[PDB]
Amino acid sequence: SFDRLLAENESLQQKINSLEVEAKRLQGFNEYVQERLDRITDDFVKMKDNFETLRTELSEAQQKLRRQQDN
Amino acid sequence: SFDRLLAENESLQQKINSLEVEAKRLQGFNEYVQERLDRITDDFVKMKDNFETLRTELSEAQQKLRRQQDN
Repeated sequence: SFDRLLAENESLQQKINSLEVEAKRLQGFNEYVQERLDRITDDFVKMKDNFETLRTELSEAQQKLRRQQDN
Repeated sequence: SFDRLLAENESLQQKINSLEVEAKRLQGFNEYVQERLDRITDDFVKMKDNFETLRTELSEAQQKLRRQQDN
């Protein structure tokens, strides 16, 4: 009577193979990336803000240093 | 006869709910993150190498500029 669900039984098992291999491996990667997703941000976003300071300063500094840079 | 597989039939369907919702959503995130994983790297790794140059230069530049910075 419930023979179609039996036909789906062999279908489920093989269909899940694509899922268990995918979702799990994914989670491992998402676990890995999450570490650097946060860690990179700080050193990145802060160093950009910190970079403009060094940039403008040095950018003018360089034009003056080419005149007298410990000379 | 194959009644146990029928018992597993109702088990498969409900077990896959946790997978289809997980793996797929994951893939969407991994698709998203992949864009920034590469994009951040360049601006990050290169700006670090570029930062040491600006750092040392300005670091000495600042000590000289406090003597004469367009004065």
